[PDB]
Amino acid sequence: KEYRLTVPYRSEVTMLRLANHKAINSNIRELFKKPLVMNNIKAIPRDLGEIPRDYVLRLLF
Amino acid sequence: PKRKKNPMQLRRKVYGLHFKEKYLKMEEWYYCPLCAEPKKPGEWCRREDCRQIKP
Amino acid sequence: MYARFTTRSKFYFRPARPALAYNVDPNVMRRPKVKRGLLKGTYSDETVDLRDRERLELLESMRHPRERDFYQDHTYHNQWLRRDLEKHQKQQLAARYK
Amino acid sequence: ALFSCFRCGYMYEFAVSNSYCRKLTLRNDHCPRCDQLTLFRFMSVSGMVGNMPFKPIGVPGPSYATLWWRKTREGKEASAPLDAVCKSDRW
Amino acid sequence: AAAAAAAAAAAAAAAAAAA
Amino acid sequence: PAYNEDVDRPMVVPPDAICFNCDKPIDAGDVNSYVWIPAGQGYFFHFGCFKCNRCKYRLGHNKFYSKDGKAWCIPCALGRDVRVPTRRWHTSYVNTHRTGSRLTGHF
Amino acid sequence: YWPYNEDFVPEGAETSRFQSSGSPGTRRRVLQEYALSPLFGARVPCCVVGTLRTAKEIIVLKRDIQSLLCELMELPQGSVTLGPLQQLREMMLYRHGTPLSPRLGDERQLNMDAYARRPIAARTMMDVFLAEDMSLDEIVNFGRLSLGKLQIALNNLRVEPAQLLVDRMGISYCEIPSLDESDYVFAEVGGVAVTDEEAERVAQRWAERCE
Amino acid sequence: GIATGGRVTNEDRRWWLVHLECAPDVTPGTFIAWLDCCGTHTCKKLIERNIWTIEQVAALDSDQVDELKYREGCLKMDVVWEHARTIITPLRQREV
Amino acid sequence: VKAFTCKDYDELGNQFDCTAFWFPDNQVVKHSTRNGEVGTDKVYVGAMNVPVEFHKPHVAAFYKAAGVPVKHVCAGFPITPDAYAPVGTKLDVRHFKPGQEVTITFQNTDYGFRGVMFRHGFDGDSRWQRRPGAMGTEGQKRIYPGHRMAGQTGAAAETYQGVPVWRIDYKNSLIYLPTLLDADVGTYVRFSDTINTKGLTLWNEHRGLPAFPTFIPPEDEDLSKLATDECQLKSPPLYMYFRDEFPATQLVSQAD
Amino acid sequence: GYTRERTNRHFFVARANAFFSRLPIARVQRSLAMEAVREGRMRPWKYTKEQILGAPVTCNFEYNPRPVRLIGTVMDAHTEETSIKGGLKVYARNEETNMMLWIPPGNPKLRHEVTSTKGSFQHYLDERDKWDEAWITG
Amino acid sequence: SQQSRGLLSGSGKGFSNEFDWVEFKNKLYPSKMDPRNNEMGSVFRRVGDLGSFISTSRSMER
Amino acid sequence: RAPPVIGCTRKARWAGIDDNPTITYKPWDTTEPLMADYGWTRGKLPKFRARSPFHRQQIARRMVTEMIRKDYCIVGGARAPALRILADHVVELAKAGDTDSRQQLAYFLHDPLMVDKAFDEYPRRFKDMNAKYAMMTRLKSRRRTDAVAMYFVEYKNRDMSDNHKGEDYSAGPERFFLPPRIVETEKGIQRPPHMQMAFDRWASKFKTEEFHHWWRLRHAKLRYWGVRNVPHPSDVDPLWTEKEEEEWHNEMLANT
Amino acid sequence: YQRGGWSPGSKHQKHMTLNPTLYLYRFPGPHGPGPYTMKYWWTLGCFPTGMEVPFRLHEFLST
Amino acid sequence: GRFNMDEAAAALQLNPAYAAALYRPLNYTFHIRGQLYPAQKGRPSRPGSLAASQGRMFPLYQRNDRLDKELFRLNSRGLTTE
RNA sequence: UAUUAUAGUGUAUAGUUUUUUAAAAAUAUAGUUAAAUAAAGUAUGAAUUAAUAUCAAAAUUUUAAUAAAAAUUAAAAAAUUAAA
Ligand code: FES
Ligand SMILES: [Zn+2]
Ligand SMILES: [Zn+2]
Ligand SMILES: [Zn+2]
Repeated sequence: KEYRLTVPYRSEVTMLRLANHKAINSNIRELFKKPLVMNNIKAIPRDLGEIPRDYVLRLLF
Repeated sequence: PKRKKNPMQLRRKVYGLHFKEKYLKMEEWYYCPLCAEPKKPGEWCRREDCRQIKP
Repeated sequence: MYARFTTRSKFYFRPARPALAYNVDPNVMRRPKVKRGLLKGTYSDETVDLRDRERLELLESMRHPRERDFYQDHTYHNQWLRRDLEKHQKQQLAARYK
Repeated sequence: ALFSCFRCGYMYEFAVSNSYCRKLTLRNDHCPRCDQLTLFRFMSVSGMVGNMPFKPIGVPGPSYATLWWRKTREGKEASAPLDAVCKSDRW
Repeated sequence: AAAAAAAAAAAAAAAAAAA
Repeated sequence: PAYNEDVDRPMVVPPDAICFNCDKPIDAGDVNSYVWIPAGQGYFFHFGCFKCNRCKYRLGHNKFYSKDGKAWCIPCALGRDVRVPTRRWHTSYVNTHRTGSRLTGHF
Repeated sequence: YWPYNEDFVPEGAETSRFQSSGSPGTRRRVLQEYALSPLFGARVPCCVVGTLRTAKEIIVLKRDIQSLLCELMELPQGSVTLGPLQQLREMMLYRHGTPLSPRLGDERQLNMDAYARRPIAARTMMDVFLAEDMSLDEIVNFGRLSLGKLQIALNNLRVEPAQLLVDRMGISYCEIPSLDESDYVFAEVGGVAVTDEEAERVAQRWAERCE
Repeated sequence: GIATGGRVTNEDRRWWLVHLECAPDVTPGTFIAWLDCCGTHTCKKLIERNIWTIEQVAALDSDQVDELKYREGCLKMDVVWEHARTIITPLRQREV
Repeated sequence: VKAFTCKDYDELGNQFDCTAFWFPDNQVVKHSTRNGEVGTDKVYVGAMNVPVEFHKPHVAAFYKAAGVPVKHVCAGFPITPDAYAPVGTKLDVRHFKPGQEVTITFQNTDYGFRGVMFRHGFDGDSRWQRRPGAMGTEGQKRIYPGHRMAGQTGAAAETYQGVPVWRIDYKNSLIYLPTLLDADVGTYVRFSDTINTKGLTLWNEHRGLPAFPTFIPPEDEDLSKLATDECQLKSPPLYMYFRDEFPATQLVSQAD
Repeated sequence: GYTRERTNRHFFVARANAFFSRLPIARVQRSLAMEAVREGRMRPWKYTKEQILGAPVTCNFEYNPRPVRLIGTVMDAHTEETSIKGGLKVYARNEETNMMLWIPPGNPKLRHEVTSTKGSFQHYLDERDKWDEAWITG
Repeated sequence: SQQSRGLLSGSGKGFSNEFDWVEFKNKLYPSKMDPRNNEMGSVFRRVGDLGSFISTSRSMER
Repeated sequence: RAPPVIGCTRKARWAGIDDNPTITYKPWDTTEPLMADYGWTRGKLPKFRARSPFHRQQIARRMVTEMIRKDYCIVGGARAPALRILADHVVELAKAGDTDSRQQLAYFLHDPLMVDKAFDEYPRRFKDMNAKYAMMTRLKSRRRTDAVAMYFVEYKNRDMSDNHKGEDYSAGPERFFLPPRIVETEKGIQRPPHMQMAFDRWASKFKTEEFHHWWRLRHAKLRYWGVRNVPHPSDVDPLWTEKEEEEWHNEMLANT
Repeated sequence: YQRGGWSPGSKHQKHMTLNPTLYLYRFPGPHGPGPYTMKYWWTLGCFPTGMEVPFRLHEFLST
Repeated sequence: GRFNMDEAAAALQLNPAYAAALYRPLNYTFHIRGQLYPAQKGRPSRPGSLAASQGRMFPLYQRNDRLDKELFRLNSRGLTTE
């Protein structure tokens, strides 16, 4: 019931926005906006490790 | 939705013209020269001869 | 041009026919046994009923596609409960096997 | 839209119409860098086929990434070595 | 009926997914 | 945002990507079940190997602490005694093939 | 919301001129010269022949029709020329007077005391021209002779070129249409009266350029 | 020009001659697409016939016009032919 | 027939959105009178020739009885006995004059069934007491016949009165009126001659006289021997000054 | 229903669109354009949008007492060939006034003349940008 | 005789046609389930790619 | 001066065209072959009912694709003229044969194979045909579902067509996945190898048994939903069997 | 709430509170089984409600 | 030889039944709760008809105890401790 | 057989497949200043309501509270849609 979806020639931006299927390389913004239980977007893995620590220490020095 | 209607009050509609046009109409037709079936002008079959020449 | 049509008082007002007191026809002993249909003028060379299994296919074809019948294979209420029959069915059973 | 080979990273541009909505995010194509049928991942949007009512053609607009890619592949510096080989306007 | 048809189609899709 | 543009850096997975913990190659052609983190440098983990190299348990916050080339969970790295998890032990809850990491990157 | 994008014209691209010169006086003078110039594609038709057949059938016989017409008009072979074959619109609702209207069998000047025209007798047309050096009187005489011969051929139909045209080629109509007087008598260009001396000078200049 | 109905007339010829002034840069060798009412189909068929210039189009003949307009599918080929015939001579004089 | 629309300009800088109406073969089709009553004389004029198969059987029968060539449309005009013309007469566009006043009767374009906002869209007293002396009133107990309400707006016989004529082209049989009609192309408009204006008479010695009863072209002239530009009659200016500016009396400064 | 709004009389229901082919509308309109050309209210023009866009035009409006003299560009042109149904847009820019005006051809008082034989699309683009900025600021 | 046959067994308008019911081997079917044509109103159209192979070049439906 | 009714105003469904000067706005280049606006005005194609303009575009694409796949298509209601006009536009694109035209048709249609088939056969099929490439017959049999007129939209010059030659559509084949009936006098024709291979691959899917299971499951689904005349999946029988397969294989070999 | 008779065969509307009822999808009327209920009888073997007791003794005797 | 699920399973060293279960809905091939249409359940033999059962009207959609136990349910021995 | 996934665990390319219709009103969504969607018709078929004679144009006058109750006067066609 949105104007963009109503447009005779659906735009590629709107098509990508609608492309929220639970598959590899699917839109992450729509999945995040969706409820946590509905989707499977888990916490972002980060490396709080020694090499990042050393890089930050070098930059600070 | 305020009071009951009587037979004449119901028959007013058949007195009218819209009722006759909607219900009491007779279709004019003829026998198709090809399939020899009842047919109304302007409407034809999907047979090859009917499509090519439209009776 | 147009077909004559007249709304039917029979459809407008159709009261139920009188019932029988004690299942008694008042003038059974006074009237002949002739069929009231024959003596009234209703006769049929070929009676057809669409409620029969033979005419079930004809009835289904006549019915419009858009009207849908849901419980074709299952049923809402459980049909394996020991329940009674209709009064006329019970009476027919008793008469058939008294 | 821009599609990049999953392994090679080679990028090619092709607008997607309404007939191919379910093939925008992912595609399968014969990548030139690798002579095999490989998966292609969506990276950026170029422009819709046709146009929305009562607006110019380019109103949806190519993405900045697509514009940068096109500039890199057809810009002044990029065209300089090739423009000498054959004037881009004619033969 | 306009939006109701779309709502029913979405519900049918969800039911098929969940079946 | 979605679909972090990768024009400047192609963001490709080399065939010889070695698991950050068990030091074994990753074959992305077969399946994408492995775990990839661009962090643009690049990190690769087997789904099983993502567990902490010391206590071999999952990561409560989904964050680890690389030590001696191996990923150690925050409790082990900080020195606090590892507390056994209840919901799950041997997994990581991370999403395969950068899907849990595609949120952050270069645009 | 502008109609033209920035790339509507290629960047750093020249554009061709769309008028002679910016000076209104010289622009008006050139306009006057061109307006007073004689028509170069004008050709008065000796006679418009017409057939009840279609162009896809008459194209094959077009050359034969030309030769037969040249023989009929008693002229040296190849002296006549045929204009483009023009097929008149198959109008469901007839509309007399339109250029693309199937010519009728007769005309009021032919049958004044008739309550209707005779049915269609030509669905394709082709103009016949003579050498441009031929005078107007000569052209009129040739057209009238051809029309009379064709009419006699049709009447006797109801060997000679007229009979061959009527029977083999199939042409069943011919006319001598009036002169195309739609041309403009430019007595003033750009609001400036065209003096007789100026008009004669322009005509002389055009004649000299043509010769 | 493009709106000419049925046959061409001296009015249309004079219109073409008048607009010759508004088209200065035109040369007898100009590409055929400049001709009024010359559609994409018509110019493609002329190129197939190897006709590439207004001079050649004017140099065409009635039989070629007929076979272009009634066998090649070209429409208003008579109109473009008349345009070229009426305009060639002024173009030649301009070129000289 | 309403031929087309264009824009023309006066001798001054006044622009008129002209509507060009085509006048096809016109002929006096019939003469009528209600038993000879004075003032009932009427002349029925045809509009355009038409095949035999085009009309209904009764219309074809009417034209056959008249003897006039079959016409697609036939209008009627009340006239005086002196204005009669014989049946079968040929009417030329020069029947009018470039600068006279014409009454235009036509059919408005059909807009279909529209609401009050579209038709009648803006978005007496019966009995009441002016003073507090007494109490007597009469309220509204129904809808009065005159009540702007939603309905079928569109096709309707409209009649513009006293539209000036602007240009006559008797070679193509066209008349240009400096106004725009709310009618579709092809509508058979009826032109009549306005009989008075501002307390004066359209035809008079001061202004001019018409081709009473109608215009009969001379014998020598032949319209087929004349070009389209040689057969046009332009009207004198309708306005007196340049309407962009003001008249010299109201103008601060004038150039002359 | 004390009144009626629709007429079903043959005279009004009839339409002559079928017979319209008997009268050439385009030829009549072109004849009117040629009459205007002869009278001098306008000169013939055969230009395309690419060719004309950006060309300088001088406008002399014969108002009183002092005729208005302006120099502008060509933002757009309605038609590509001489015709009464034409019109041309201009963007005149005086000392402190930026007026974009549509001028129709054939008007005896609004003598508009494209002073150059050609125009520059880059000039058109920059002038359009100037007009857009002025309009936004206003 | 042909006219009578057409009147009797002729496909009526609105019923007894290829759009009302379609007779399978011995059974009546709705037009959508007709196995003689996968027209736009046929259920067979909405099937495709059961799991064996793609089976069709078009990539929008089926 | 301004017209009486100002601005773009919607008129009745069947109303004439007036040349009054008004600012005309078009959503895009309607002159494009396959990009045509849908509306009830005379200049637009009829807009058959749809849930949205996007849905209408999808329906148009599906109809055109089906037409290309099998020239003949039966469509109900206002979509028949739209399908005919779209088929004519596709034929125009094919005759143009430009690479840009082919890319546009690829954008429009759903099947690149059908795009190639059209661009390969239609040029030679309609080389001699000027304007009308698709015919639209009206069927006297109305759809029982909603009682909507049905139209048989077909391509012309089937004899000149290469892959569709000798095809008679008076009655569909025994199975929808079998090759269409062939005229007796045209039984020896042979179709293009690529189209034949594509059709064979498409038919193998239905020849598979999992399709039979899907068919029985569809019987069950419709029975549950409410469709009345859906025989029980116990009584239903497979569409495809071994004896029928060999008989149809012999028929296909005979027809070639 | 209640407008007609309490029996299911009554025409006018009822309400759950006053006259609570079971979900009877389709059952015969006062004048005997109709074509629709008989179609259900022949296809499903019993009336769609299921509360009815199948009774085809007469059919058994006939056949 | 275009393509076959059994051929693909053999090439990949997989079970054809496992592939069929993968590419057909989970409820049909595994002991899981999912909607089943009433028609599929079947009916007994009526006077003019023979009996109907899932085992005859949908042989492929039947469940598979072997695969169900292999995939879903554990084996006691694999966890036995003592 | 309804707005509507019941989510515990858990995973991420199975296309895991039922939403009519050829316009309009109304209603809901959608280069001045501070244009889309929902039709009738075929088919199915409720609900509030129901003293009422085939009915109560209208005005005037009056009777015990709205008074189509009364009287006088007058002249009120039928059907369809919309409008409080
Ligand atoms: S045979 Fe009668 S409609 Fe074709
Ligand atoms: Zn690659
Ligand atoms: Zn590892
Ligand atoms: Zn740890």
